[PDB]
Amino acid sequence: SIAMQTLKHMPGHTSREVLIIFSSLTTCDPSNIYDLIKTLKAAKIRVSVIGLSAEVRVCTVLARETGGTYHVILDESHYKELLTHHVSPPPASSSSEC
Amino acid sequence: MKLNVDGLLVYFPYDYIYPEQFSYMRELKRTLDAKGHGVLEMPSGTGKTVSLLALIMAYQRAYPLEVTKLIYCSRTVPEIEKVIEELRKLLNFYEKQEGEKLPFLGLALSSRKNLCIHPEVTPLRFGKDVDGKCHSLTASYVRAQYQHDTSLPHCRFYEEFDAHGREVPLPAGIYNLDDLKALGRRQGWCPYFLARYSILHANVVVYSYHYLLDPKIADLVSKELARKAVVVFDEAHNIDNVCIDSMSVNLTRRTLDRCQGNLETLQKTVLRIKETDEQRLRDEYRRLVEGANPVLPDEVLQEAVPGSIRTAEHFLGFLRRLLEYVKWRLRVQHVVQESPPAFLSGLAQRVCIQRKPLRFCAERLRSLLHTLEITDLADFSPLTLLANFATLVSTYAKGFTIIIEPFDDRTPTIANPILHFSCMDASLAIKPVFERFQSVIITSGTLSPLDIYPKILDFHPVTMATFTMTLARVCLCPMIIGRGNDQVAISSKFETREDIAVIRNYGNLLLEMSAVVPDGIVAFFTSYQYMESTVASWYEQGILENIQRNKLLFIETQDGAETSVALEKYQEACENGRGAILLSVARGKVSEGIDFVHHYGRAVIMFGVPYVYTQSRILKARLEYLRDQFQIRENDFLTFDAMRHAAQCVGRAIRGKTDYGLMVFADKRFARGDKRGKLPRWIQEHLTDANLNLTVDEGVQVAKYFLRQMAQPF
Amino acid sequence: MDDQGCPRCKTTKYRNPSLKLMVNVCGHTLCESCVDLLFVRGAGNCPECGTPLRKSNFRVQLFEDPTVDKEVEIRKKVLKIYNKREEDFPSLREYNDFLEEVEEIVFNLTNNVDLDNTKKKMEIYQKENKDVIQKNKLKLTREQEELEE
Ligand code: SF4
Ligand SMILES: [Zn+2]
Ligand SMILES: [Zn+2]
Repeated sequence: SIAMQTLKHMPGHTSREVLIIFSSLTTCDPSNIYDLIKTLKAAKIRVSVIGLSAEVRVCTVLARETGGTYHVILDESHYKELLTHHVSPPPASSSSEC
Repeated sequence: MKLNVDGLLVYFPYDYIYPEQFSYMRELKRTLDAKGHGVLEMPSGTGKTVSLLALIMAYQRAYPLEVTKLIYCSRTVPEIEKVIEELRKLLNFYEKQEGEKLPFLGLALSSRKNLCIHPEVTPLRFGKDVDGKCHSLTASYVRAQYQHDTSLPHCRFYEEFDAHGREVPLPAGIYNLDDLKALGRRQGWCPYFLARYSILHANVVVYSYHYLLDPKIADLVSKELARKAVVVFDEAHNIDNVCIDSMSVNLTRRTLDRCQGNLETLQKTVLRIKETDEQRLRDEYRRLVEGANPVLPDEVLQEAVPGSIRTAEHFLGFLRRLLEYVKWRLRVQHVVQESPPAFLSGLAQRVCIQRKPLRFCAERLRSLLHTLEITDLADFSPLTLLANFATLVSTYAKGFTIIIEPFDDRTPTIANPILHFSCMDASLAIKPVFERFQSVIITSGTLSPLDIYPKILDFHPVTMATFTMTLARVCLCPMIIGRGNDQVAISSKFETREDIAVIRNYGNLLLEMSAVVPDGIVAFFTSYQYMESTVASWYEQGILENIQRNKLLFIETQDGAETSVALEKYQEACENGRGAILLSVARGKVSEGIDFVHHYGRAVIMFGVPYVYTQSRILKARLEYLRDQFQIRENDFLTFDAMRHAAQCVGRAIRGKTDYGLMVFADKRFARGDKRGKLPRWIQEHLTDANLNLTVDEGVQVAKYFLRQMAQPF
Repeated sequence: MDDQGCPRCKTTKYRNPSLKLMVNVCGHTLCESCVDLLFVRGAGNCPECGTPLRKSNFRVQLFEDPTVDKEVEIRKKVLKIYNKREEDFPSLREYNDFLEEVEEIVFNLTNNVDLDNTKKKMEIYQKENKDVIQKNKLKLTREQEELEE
């Protein structure tokens, strides 16, 4: 929600992206996140979670529904590879506009 | 995907099949070619159904005369709905391949309560109530009165079905239960009776066991029409228990009092009938002299003559006598008494009730009660239960036993004693299926080793093969934890149940496993009392609060409403990132009914080997009789009952679609060779000695690593 | 023992269930503490009904239903008659026709006058006592002894 509040007023041309480095599998939230997923899809904010020591189901659906990618750390060397891969710009999909 | 099976060519809808599927299909074709009953096990909850259905359809096409039709039975209606979905997909694939419709029919039967279109019976959900209301509406008296067309609510659907469906049968197609309800509404016919008639000409029929095992209702729809049909029972590893339940009848003091009141109402109704209409209803006596459904199977059932009970008053007095004998025999306060033949002999001697007249008691009850034009059978149902017991006891006691419990368990003194008539061997009741049908395939998942099953059920198997799931990835990584952080034995023995150290080890293991495991976890205990004791100990200690912080915790209770609400919230917790830890009992109906899939019950925890209490006297008859006949050791059968139950309650996580998941058994007993040997082959082969007896911490670490491996894509 | 008690001294049940019902020609609930009553004055007369009893007409029973008491006793007496085995008659109907007449006799004796039943039973006596009653009576002990073991 904080990221959405800041990114809502961002220009349409730029690609709004979020990389959640998830460590604790639990997610205690005041409101259901499935509803927020709809707003994220409407706002075309790509969210690509990187989980740690857990294949979180809510984040799996988050990533695939919002268009981002989900991954889990095999080790520190693979963590380096994952973040270095995320460095590069992501391809623009149909929803993306220039 | 056309597979060039050794026997023939078989179509298949999905793109690829694992080698276990090839082995399954070839073994199944071998059994069908031998035309002999057999048993086989397949790991996957789903996929086996499609392979089996495709092979059966191809075999039917190749040798239509060999197999008349397929009778595929599933545990529950919610489960059989998935089967009908699979069959519909397969039929659509085959129809697309052929380019045209073929004379193939497939349908599912279900209770009038589950499916019906009458608004009066719609609000009511209780099955006996639906049965009684439907019997009243469709009664021969109501039909004759409908012929008169007098002012009275008559159920038009059955009449319209009699007028139309009798003349015209449904050409072909696949109809789920819900879709069949819509078809019945559209055509003004019964979704129930239409399917019942289609059973005469249906290629595939699917219904639960209680539609095919209990002689009361099974026989009528499983008549000799299917002389040579492929009958298949799916996931029917708990077939002995259901087959026994189809025979066991429980008599209680409250039920007996209700029976007495119903009998008084019966007498009053008989007097009213005598004063109002006597000759027309007396014609029943003539047809009786000429000579709720009977519980006697095909050959056991007899219809020579009703016996000495030839009139309403005589039959009523006979029931009064037998009810008085049962009432006193139950009121006696003493230790549990077993008396299969001695009960019949003592009844005959004490109250002068001969076994031959007692044999036809239930059948004459059905006929005489029909004569009375009663409002419904729901009110008198307890009397019909007592009559079924009365006829069964006089029918046979060679492989049965009457147990009397003046005092119930869990109560030092209770004024509601119970008389059980629990069976001891399922072969007696399942004999008609094997004998009538040319071949029966008991396809099951999580099956404890097949060798026992022929001993329990008297049949000569053709093939005995165990199929192991093979995938490019190790979907399942089961483990057994017997040593805690204290390196102390963690066996959940009866004498070791009270051990606070063992309870603490279980709590700490659950805490760490919940910390590492992703959302969704289910832990199965051995009993409600043991689960409550462990929960209370964890509550007194701080372990439970830490578990609550780490993840949400839900618990099961005997009450079905609370169970359903808790499971409904558990599903939402699994969907969300909170996660959930569902504590349940292995014998709980929730464990058998529920199915766990991807992101549901990810890590299955088994706290203690599931063993039934060693005080319930019913199991004593069931067990010592098996020792005496068929020569099964008491410990052997007990460990088999534990391993089969554990496999049932732990095999859900591998439902289908190759969804990862780990099965952890927190009991050193599972590490014993006998338990491992009796464990299903597919789980055991994956299990290895390296992880056989991991400490709590080691198990947690390996679980974390395995979850890491499974997280990444193929 | 579940009965609330004897119609007059219904005290004796909430006392305790050791006592057992006493059958009588009245088909009429009684308790031993009340049998002392019926002996001490009247000596064989029902308290309310006043039905005479030859010698107290008392025998121990444990069936709370007086109708069942009378029916069972009458059936016990009747079984001494028409005890011929089923196989003695090859006719299919005759197997249970005579049992129908027997149970009709039982119901007749329970309520309606037993004079006709007694005259009929004399008629059946004169014929059956010669062969069938003696034979089946003797064979009862043999069959019971074999069945018990
Ligand atoms: S006759 Fe058919 S429509 Fe009527 S109550 Fe029975 S099942 Fe329902
Ligand atoms: Zn008294
Ligand atoms: Zn009296």
